[PDB]
Amino acid sequence: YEASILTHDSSIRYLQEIYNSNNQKIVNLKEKVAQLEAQCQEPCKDTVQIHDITGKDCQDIANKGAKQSGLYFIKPLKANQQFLVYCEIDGSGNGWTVFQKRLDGSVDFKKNWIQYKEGFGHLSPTGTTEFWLGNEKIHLISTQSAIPYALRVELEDWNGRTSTADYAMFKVGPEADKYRLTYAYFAGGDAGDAFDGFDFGDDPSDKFFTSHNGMQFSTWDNDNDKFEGNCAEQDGSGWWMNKCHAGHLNGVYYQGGTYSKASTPNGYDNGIIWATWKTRWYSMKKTTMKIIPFNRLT
Amino acid sequence: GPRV
Amino acid sequence: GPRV
Amino acid sequence: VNSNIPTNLRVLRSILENLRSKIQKLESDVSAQMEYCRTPCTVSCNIPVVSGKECEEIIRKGGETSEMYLIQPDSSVKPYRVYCDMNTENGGWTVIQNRQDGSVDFGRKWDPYKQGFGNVATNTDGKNYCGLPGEYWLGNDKISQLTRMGPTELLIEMEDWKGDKVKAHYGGFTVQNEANKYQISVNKYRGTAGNALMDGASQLMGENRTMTIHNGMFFSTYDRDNDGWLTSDPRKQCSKEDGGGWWYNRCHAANPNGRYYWGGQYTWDMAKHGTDDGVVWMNWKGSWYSMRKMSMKIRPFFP
Amino acid sequence: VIEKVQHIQLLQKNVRAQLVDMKRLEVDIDIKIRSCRGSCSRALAREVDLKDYEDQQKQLEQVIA
Ligand SMILES: *[C@@H]1O[C@H](CO[C@@H]2O[C@@H](C)[C@@H](O)[C@@H](O)[C@@H]2O)[C@@H](O[C@@H]2O[C@H](CO)[C@@H](O)[C@H](O)[C@H]2NC(C)=O)[C@H](O)[C@H]1NC(C)=O
Ligand SMILES: [Ca+2]
Ligand SMILES: [Ca+2]
Repeated sequence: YEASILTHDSSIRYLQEIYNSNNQKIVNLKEKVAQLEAQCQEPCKDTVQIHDITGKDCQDIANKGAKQSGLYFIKPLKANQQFLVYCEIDGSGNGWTVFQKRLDGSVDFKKNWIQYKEGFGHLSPTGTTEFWLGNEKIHLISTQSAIPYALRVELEDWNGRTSTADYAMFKVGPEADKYRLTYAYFAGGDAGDAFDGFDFGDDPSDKFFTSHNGMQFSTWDNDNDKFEGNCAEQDGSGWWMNKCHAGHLNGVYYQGGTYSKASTPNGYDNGIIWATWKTRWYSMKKTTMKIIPFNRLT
Repeated sequence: GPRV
Repeated sequence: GPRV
Repeated sequence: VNSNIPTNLRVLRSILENLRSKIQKLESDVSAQMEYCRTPCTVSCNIPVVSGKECEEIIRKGGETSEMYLIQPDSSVKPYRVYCDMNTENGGWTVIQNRQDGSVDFGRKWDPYKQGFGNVATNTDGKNYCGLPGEYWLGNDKISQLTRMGPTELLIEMEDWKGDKVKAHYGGFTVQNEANKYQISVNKYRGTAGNALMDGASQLMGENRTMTIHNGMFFSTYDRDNDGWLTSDPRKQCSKEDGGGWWYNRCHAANPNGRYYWGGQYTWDMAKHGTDDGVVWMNWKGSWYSMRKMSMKIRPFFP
Repeated sequence: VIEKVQHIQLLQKNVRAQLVDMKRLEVDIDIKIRSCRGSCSRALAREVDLKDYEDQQKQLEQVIA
């Protein structure tokens, strides 16, 4: 129809009353955007945190008042750089430095020489990941000028039961001597001394060619075993191989425990085995190798 | 185990 | 960009 | 003659009522975002056992997968999280800057640019380790120290919204310390992206092109003016105008810490100050495209 | 040049100012919102619509002639 000429003035000032209205809102909103900004600066909260306290090892750390299990930087006396570790700390003030872990087969343990030297896997505060700390570190932690050390091995079958085995004056040599495993004696434990060797029943010599005390470290790409073939290649791991092994905690992860000869390609038993506790055809579900100054193990 |  |  | 006055009062009324509504849609959304911001996002990045001075030491130490690692460039400084790229060009690449979505604000002051900000890495989904990178700036202090450890090369990568990707390699890359306003220096260019850093914007001319060279520039942030733009006017600073901290000249041929425009194309009336802020690399896509991915990666240099 | 054509003149430039300003605030908010995805529990799933702003902008200009 077309609006009235006298309507034009009411209509005209109505638009001003909403333009300014809008304008005011626009200024209040910009101001509120500004406030939302200061809310969006922090990153996502990473749940995994490294503890503040540090020392020569987990036992040193635990003696400085550390109470709970988690990730810690340690630095042995003769080391250049410091390095992260899992420290297990119990109610009695014991700080175990864990250097090996198995539990779900998530990590592939068929790694080369460098890889076993430097380390692979992941560290987790809940201590729920598979890892190898790295030989070089293990050597450093266990050879600090006149500190007798001890290794505990912790197994777990696919049926609930767990078993330990201890070793006094535990020690790993330098790269020079191919990270040699030495210990004074078996310190007891219902898993049984599998480093003494095992009478497998395929030959009278077995007991010796399966012992680990004195063995050098071996990977497929660095054969240092007492067998003209390649233990670490065939058994597909990195371990202190003889000809070849009674205990094989860095072995291939077999789900369920039971595995057979046809499970493997090269005929031999490559699983995570500990011969004094279970048959060479039973592979453990959980595996843990940890060390603590000997004077601390009662 | 051992070997041959 | 630039700026003169 | 007179049809025009009411024809205005029809359309002007409509637009204002339209906008009033647009304001309401916007008030709504900001209300919502604030509510979600009462609680943080989270990650859980189990730290890889293998560590080193930087991503190249790590690759040579046997760390073959692309994830977050803990590096320690020097014993003086405590170790920190970085994302190593182990797959691209023989790997060992330490990510110092990364863009992929718009998750992190880059319009930050001096101190946050010095310290570093953003997320280094997020969880890969169905996994306990963080194998995907976040959007982050590593931090100047850290970037400086890394490059002055020895000959350091720079790899800038980028991707458009249609999937095409190019790169701007630099054989030498150095950033001085805070007392030197984190002065940048690059040399020995190759790559497909176009040498924005040394030469300036490929499309400009003479003195115009020259004022967009980053090589030799000082680092500036909205609260610290160190650009090659000498004026008396507070609002006339590149980091105020191009949004976020960079080695701005007057102002840029390349703006990797710019504002993340969804889509790609953007224009001058979309921009806060009308200047071409946003993830720009003029030498490739011009001034008004804003990259979907943008990343700066460093590695030690072997001739 | 009459008292009320003057009043209509200022609104035509007041709303062109506002149409550019909103268009901007719109983009700004989309980026700022997305930049909370990296720190907040979630970021509101949203889409900008420039078409709506760009339509009115052409429509305004037609009626400014
Ligand atoms: C430097 O650039 C300025 C501004 O040009 C800008 O960039 C161009 C690519 C184009 O997009 C322009 O629209 C931009 O404004 C040039 O400005 C000159 O200014 C004088 C002064 O009025 C004018 O007479 C000239 O015609 C302008 N340039 C031309 C011929 O278009 C300036 O000339 C450029 N000089 C250099 C160093 O190349
Ligand atoms: Ca051999
Ligand atoms: Ca300046």
